[PDB]
Amino acid sequence: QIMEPHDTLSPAQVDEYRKNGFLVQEHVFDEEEIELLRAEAAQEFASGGERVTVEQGIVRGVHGCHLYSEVFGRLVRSPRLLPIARQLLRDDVYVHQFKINAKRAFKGEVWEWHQDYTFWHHEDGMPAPRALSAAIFLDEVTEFNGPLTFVPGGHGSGMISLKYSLDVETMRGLIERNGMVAPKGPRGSVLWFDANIPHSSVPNISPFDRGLVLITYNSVENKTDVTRGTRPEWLAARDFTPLTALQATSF
Amino acid sequence: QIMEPHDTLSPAQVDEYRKNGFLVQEHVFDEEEIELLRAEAAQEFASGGERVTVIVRGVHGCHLYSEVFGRLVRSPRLLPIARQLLRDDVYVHQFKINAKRAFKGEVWEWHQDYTFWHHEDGMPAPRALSAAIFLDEVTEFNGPLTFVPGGHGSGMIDADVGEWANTLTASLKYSLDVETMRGLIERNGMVAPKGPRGSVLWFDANIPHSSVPNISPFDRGLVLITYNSVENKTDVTRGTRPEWLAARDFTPLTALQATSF
Ligand SMILES: O=C(O)CCC(=O)C(=O)O
Ligand SMILES: O=C(O)CCC(=O)C(=O)O
Ligand SMILES: [Fe+3]
Ligand SMILES: [Fe+3]
Repeated sequence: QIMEPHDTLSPAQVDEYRKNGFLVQEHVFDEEEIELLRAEAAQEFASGGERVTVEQGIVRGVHGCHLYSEVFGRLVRSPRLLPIARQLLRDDVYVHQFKINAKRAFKGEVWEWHQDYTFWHHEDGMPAPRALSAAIFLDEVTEFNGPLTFVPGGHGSGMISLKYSLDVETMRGLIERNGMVAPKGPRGSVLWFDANIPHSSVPNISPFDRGLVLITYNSVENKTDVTRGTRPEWLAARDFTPLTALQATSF
Repeated sequence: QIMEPHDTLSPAQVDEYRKNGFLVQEHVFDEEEIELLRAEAAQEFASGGERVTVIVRGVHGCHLYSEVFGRLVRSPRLLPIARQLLRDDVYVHQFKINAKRAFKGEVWEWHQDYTFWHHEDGMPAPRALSAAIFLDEVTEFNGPLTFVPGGHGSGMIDADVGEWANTLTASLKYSLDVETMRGLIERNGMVAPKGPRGSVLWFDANIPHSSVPNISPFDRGLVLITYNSVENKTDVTRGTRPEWLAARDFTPLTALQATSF
């Protein structure tokens, strides 16, 4: 049995990633694959206990699933993901954080403008922004279902309801200089984005869900300092073993 | 402490490797690194017992017995390129050091490594490569590895079968005939890539190659690491060699990180 040989990004892709701070690959996973993930996500929302996050009673978010779900443990080692994380971080990699964020049809909240790295640096002791997130589209992402929205190029000046958010004025400057972009794509796409890229999102006014599986890969050299770490393991990993790719076996 | 971020080949370098079947990177390792490797090689020649072939001709399997060599094969100078060219996680199928000393050395008849690994070890496909670290400058005169460029583009070429293969004999179990070769050479030519001490020569599992005697006052030490795709792991059921010739532990390799020791 055979996995397709590892595909990596082209130089133009890598360049576009580094310059914009994000990149969309369309149609990485097929419908049946996405449906397996959606089904597993539903189980995790149902069984995740303290790892779940609610609509302030509908389970809207879950953390750490790759530690508790075999499906999600294998997803993070997928040959569609791991080789690109290695390529873009230029190292062996591990999962710093895993979360699933669902914005249900006609539901959802404003996520204020923030940089993930600010949080990881201060709360988890991540020493440099040598990390990224892969957002898997469980549903088509459109103008109207609360897409992640970024400042392109905004990762490039380093680190500027949520504990750390970016004020009116610091954001105005960024946006005046760089603009705002909400990347779109079909179900099964992957959105790669820099640990330090500012982003925000709005409620979903569409009649369709917007589920995202968000895998944060970190460089092994860039491992967090667990002595300055606050959070439990399902928020901020502590096992820095380099991930290996899944191979095609008989089961 | 910091390892330089992993360097991979440019797309022009990859294209040249896939077209020619080989590629040289100059000056990968510095002098001091090379000297560490040279001293460990001398330790392996002295202590390798049955793993040495005989001047001492070469030693096999050293990454399983030497910590220095076990680290080398995980080097961030090597591993990320092996993964990139094989499009997979990788492991070491075989590790050898071929001495070839000054004014000495022996003819290495024409062969394709994959012919051996396929028949002797049960390698299923040629999704493997070798990285040859130059312990000494490689010149026209010290018996360089020589290739038919593009000669890997037709798979194994039929070979008369001694009866454990060992690439470290003058007389090889699977050589290519003066007539099979004449045609190949006529058609594609011959190239003996050169380079400074510390360079790495990458070459395809299926590229035909050979070398001649060293006629120089200069040794031509090579550390040859054969990386195989994890998916392409050998069938240990049809394997005929000990582990120090053909690996059986297919664990994916991870890159060395910079530690305080
Ligand atoms: O799902 C969203 O729209 C925002 C999520 C986000 O940026 C985060 O979890 O850091
Ligand atoms: O060291 C040499 O000259 C050639 C070695 C070789 O091709 C092999 O060992 O398969
Ligand atoms: Fe975020
Ligand atoms: Fe050979």
